[PDB]
Amino acid sequence: AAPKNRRSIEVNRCRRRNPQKLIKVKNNIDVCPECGHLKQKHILCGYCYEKVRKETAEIRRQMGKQEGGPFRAPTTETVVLYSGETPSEQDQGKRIIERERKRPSWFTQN
Amino acid sequence: ISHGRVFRRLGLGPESRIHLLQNLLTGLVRHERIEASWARVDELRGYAEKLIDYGKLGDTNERAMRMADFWLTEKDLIPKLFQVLAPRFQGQNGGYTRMLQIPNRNEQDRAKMAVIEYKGNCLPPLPLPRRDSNLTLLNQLLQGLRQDQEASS
Amino acid sequence: TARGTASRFLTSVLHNGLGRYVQQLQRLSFSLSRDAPSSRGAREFVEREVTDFARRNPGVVIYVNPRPCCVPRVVAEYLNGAVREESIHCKSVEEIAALVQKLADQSGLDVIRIRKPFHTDSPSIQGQWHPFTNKPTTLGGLRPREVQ
Amino acid sequence: NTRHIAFSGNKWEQKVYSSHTGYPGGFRQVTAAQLHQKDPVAIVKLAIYGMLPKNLHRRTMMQRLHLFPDEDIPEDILKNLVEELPQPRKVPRRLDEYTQEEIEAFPRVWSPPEDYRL
Amino acid sequence: HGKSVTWWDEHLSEENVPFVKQLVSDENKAQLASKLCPLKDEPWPIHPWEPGSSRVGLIALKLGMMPLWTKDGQKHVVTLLQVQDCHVLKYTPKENHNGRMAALTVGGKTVSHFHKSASILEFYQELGLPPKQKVKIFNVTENAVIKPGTPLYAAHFRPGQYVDVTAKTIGKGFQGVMRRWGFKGQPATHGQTKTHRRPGAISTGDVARVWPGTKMPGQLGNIDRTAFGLKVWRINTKHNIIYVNGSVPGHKNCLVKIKDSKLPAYKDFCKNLPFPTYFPDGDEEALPEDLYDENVCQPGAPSITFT
Amino acid sequence: VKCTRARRLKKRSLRTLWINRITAASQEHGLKYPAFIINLIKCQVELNRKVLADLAIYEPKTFKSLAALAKRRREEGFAAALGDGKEPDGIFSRVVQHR
RNA sequence: CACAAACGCGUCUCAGAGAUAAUUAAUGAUUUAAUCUUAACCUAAUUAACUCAUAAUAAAUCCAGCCCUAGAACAGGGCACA
RNA sequence: GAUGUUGGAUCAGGACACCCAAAUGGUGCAGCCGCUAUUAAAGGUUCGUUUGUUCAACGAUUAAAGUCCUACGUGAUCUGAG
RNA sequence: ACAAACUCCUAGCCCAAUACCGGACUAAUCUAUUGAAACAUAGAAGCAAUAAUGUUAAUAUGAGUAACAAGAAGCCUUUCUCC
Ligand SMILES: [Mg+2]
Ligand SMILES: [Mg+2]
Ligand SMILES: [Mg+2]
Ligand SMILES: [Mg+2]
Ligand SMILES: [Mg+2]
Ligand SMILES: [Mg+2]
Ligand SMILES: [Mg+2]
Ligand SMILES: [Mg+2]
Ligand SMILES: [Mg+2]
Ligand SMILES: [Mg+2]
Ligand SMILES: [Mg+2]
Ligand SMILES: [Mg+2]
Ligand SMILES: [Mg+2]
Ligand SMILES: [Mg+2]
Ligand SMILES: [Mg+2]
Ligand SMILES: [Mg+2]
Ligand SMILES: [Mg+2]
Ligand SMILES: [Mg+2]
Ligand SMILES: [Mg+2]
Ligand SMILES: [Mg+2]
Ligand SMILES: [Mg+2]
Ligand SMILES: [Mg+2]
Ligand SMILES: [Mg+2]
Ligand SMILES: [Mg+2]
Ligand SMILES: [Mg+2]
Ligand SMILES: [Mg+2]
Ligand SMILES: [Mg+2]
Ligand SMILES: [Mg+2]
Ligand SMILES: [Mg+2]
Ligand SMILES: [Mg+2]
Ligand SMILES: [Mg+2]
Ligand SMILES: [Mg+2]
Ligand SMILES: [Mg+2]
Ligand SMILES: [Mg+2]
Ligand SMILES: [Mg+2]
Ligand SMILES: [Mg+2]
Ligand SMILES: [Zn+2]
Repeated sequence: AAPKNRRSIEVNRCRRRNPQKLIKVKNNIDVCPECGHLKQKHILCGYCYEKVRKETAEIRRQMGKQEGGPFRAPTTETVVLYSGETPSEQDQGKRIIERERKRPSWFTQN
Repeated sequence: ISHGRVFRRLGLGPESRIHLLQNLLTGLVRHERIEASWARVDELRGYAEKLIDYGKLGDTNERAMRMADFWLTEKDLIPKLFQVLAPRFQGQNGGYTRMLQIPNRNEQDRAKMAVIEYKGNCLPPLPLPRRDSNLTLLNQLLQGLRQDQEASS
Repeated sequence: TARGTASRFLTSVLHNGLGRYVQQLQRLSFSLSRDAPSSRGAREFVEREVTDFARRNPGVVIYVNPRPCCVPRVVAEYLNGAVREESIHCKSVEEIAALVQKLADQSGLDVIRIRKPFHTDSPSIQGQWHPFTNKPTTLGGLRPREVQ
Repeated sequence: NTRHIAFSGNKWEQKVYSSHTGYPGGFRQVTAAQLHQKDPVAIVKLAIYGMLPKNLHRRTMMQRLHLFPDEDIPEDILKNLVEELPQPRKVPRRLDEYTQEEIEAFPRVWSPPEDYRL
Repeated sequence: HGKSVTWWDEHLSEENVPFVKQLVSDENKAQLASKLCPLKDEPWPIHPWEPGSSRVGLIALKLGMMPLWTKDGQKHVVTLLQVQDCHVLKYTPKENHNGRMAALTVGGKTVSHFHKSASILEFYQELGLPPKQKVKIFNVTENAVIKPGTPLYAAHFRPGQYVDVTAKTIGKGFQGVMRRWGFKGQPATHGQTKTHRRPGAISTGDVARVWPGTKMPGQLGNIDRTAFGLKVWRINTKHNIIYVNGSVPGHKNCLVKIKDSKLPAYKDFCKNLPFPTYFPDGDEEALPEDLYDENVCQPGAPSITFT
Repeated sequence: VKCTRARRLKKRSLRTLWINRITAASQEHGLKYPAFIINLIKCQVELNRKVLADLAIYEPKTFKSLAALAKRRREEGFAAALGDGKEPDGIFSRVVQHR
């Protein structure tokens, strides 16, 4: 089918300036109790999740260092250590990961 | 019409979606925490959860074993399933898994992304949401109702 | 075109002509060239007529400047604060004369559609119609179906 | 007193009011008698409606028009009544309205034969 | 002012959460068990049975379907309908609604306060019931009227009767013209191109428009329809469960509106039924576990032998 | 263009507006239009319809007097034609000439 | 029928009152018999339409999120038990 | 400087000059069939073999298998055997 | 009664038209003299565009429509899953 007549700027306006086509204001926006940045109420803080992600990555590298193959994965639970720490009896008998950074604020010792 | 359908249709078809979930489950069971597409993860969660109740059936059970054979691609991973993952889950029936929604991917496609995890993995704690503390004016206003529900009983 | 322009009701400037009529034209400024042909008529007018016209009308000032101008012009100005522009460009003496006399007799008001020909304050002497005016009243001022 | 309309001629019988739903076979022809039977107000409303100019304001002046089957009026609308209009037709009285004075006053035209029975 | 989105559960600590929940559920049990006793409270005038009467109806929950048999040997399927919480809400007098029959507002099963709206929870706190899911209106003659805030049970209908069932029908969504209407298709194989389903020509050449009636692909099935002529077979007194005949419109576990048949044949069937309604308090007798119609093969029984 | 054809129409429009006004006030006195106008003429009163209508809006008194005049003359005409004799001239039926 | 569903080849269900047209009839005048009457008064008996009883629908504004027999989008129903 | 044409497929809208169902009048109407006239258009008006075929013939039925108008309805929905 | 381009009235620059035909003006250019802030007499011409499916350039409309692409997770180049 072929359009019979050029449409007006009026008609075009009322089509694409229509409220249903508009970008609505999201009202679930809040601030992070931690870093005072912003996140939607139901979603993790991007920034905090970032600190996390980085740390996780480094850990995974250092546990790719203790592993000498593509297929070699431990049969024991593992735990991570930081400057100035020691395996407890509860946590000994497990694979240990020795990292350089001091134990971060958010990360607990457990 | 979809009424009462329990599965989302992913990948090239039925079998494809299954091998998709194969990889996702493999990765979950190796790395213990993964982020991926919300639907794919939400979907996977069921599989991740029941795999652990196969693990709970012991290294000896045959059904459970070839099950994990199929469902874990790196064969290396099958021990970690029975020896590691399954025993550290005993008391908790179904509480294996944390799945949360992460900010939308920063690629141009901008998908809706989640992260999925085995509780009691050794990894940095996900920055979960906390409830408000009990010093908050509102909760505090409820502790009064609380103690006066104790005092009239 | 009617819907094109503004309008004005018919009006007097400062209620002119009521107490005493006051010629509304204030000053005239002629600009012409002693040399250029374009001003030819307006030169002759300046010679012969201007003088007498001035005597005709005490109330108006006339400023006449020869200057090196190529388009002869006369600018009326009015007590109304209004100003009107004109070209005397290439016109006869007769022509000019008639035009200056046009300027002489104007309101200074603007030429726009004049909505109706009659300006009347309080047209309504002896009354102005309202609905009741021709209706007979009843006893007690009762409604149609009201009872007492 | 809308229900009490008079219709000259047999018009009760042959004037039909039509309208269409817009659905195929949804077309409706109705005898005036029937219509008025169902809804007293209609007849007059259609007369007045069809009688205004056909522009928009008809719709609006249709608002200022209040129509009552009998004399039952909200004391709201009773309260604001200005004036009464003259009845546009002089209603003929039945036989039984006439005073005996006027009955006697009108002359006996023909003298009937006594023998004849009535 | 940028005022934020708020739901109830937001700022509640781990501690107060179950407290809120218990508090509410408890005041629910209290609220329902309170008006559990209608007849001694302030029962409205009970009126005799007038011939042109219309009884109140009910709100049910469609359970499932089950086969059931007649002493004659023929087989049926019947609907398991369960009243859960049926409490009349408000009452509109005759002239304030239809100018003909007065209307009786009735409530459905109970739900969470947290997810409803202020106006409503206010209305309910001025009655003192917990919140209902579905709220319908029954047209009723002034001698059937009850006191609002009153309970209702499945003994309202006695076995053998016919009833009427209204519900939101199963939604198929936006469906094609085959299914929405029952148009034939075009044949599949003899060379059709991209036609095998489409509605075919929708109109006439000379009309040059299409008619306001015309049947066309669109929204199908989520909408209200009513089945008539449904016999009731069996009532379960303890669990409040009606067995109605054949099929009732709606999905299983959806909310339903039952009444007596306004069908012509069944018009006067009201005289023999518990009318204002049925009343557990007043008779002070217990009705049996189940009420069967006389046509009915019972779950334990002779095991019929023809003769 | 439409402007010009309109310029010619405008005068019709006005006249109709007028006539209806005249009609309206005439009605208010219980007198139809044509009767009013003619029987106003027969009294040797030439009045425009413009000025008539403005006498009906802004001069209800004067106007009511006018309609009375014409009413008077009309009935005087009914009796003039019904009388069937030459002697009576209604006091307003007389036809003046100029001086 | 390899999904908790859809689905037919399967199961369930479907209605009173009024109003007429052509015809029949009864009382009965114009024309004192008769005559259903483009005469009144009441009347009767009489197709389909078509109106209407009756049924549907019918509580204005919490809605982040997550479920859903609700759904293309948007809307709709759920999320206190347990 | 194109109003794309037969037949079928789909979906029908309309008419009444009625093929069914409905209410009747007349009969060279006993009754059963029949034949004619009146009134009524809400609903219906089949499956096959042969022909591109519409007609038509034939097989079997049915309460009947109506006559028509819609660009000989419908090809920006299909079909081209013609 | 109401109702025209007819006819009155008050003023006038004082009476419709396609093809063909006669007349009076005038836009904008340049040249000759004037003019000088836009100019007036003549003389000349590539002398005036709401319409050629006109030519070139640019912009709209259809339209943000139709349409197009990158197997998964991670330790970032290791593993899987497929053809
Ligand atoms: Mg689903
Ligand atoms: Mg896909
Ligand atoms: Mg889910
Ligand atoms: Mg649905
Ligand atoms: Mg098919
Ligand atoms: Mg195909
Ligand atoms: Mg093709
Ligand atoms: Mg004129
Ligand atoms: Mg007789
Ligand atoms: Mg007789
Ligand atoms: Mg109705
Ligand atoms: Mg909601
Ligand atoms: Mg063309
Ligand atoms: Mg074309
Ligand atoms: Mg049809
Ligand atoms: Mg006929
Ligand atoms: Mg028949
Ligand atoms: Mg038909
Ligand atoms: Mg041939
Ligand atoms: Mg042939
Ligand atoms: Mg043939
Ligand atoms: Mg054709
Ligand atoms: Mg064709
Ligand atoms: Mg077409
Ligand atoms: Mg061919
Ligand atoms: Mg005239
Ligand atoms: Mg040129
Ligand atoms: Mg141009
Ligand atoms: Mg041209
Ligand atoms: Mg073209
Ligand atoms: Mg062009
Ligand atoms: Mg564009
Ligand atoms: Mg897009
Ligand atoms: Mg489009
Ligand atoms: Mg697309
Ligand atoms: Mg690809
Ligand atoms: Zn943060």
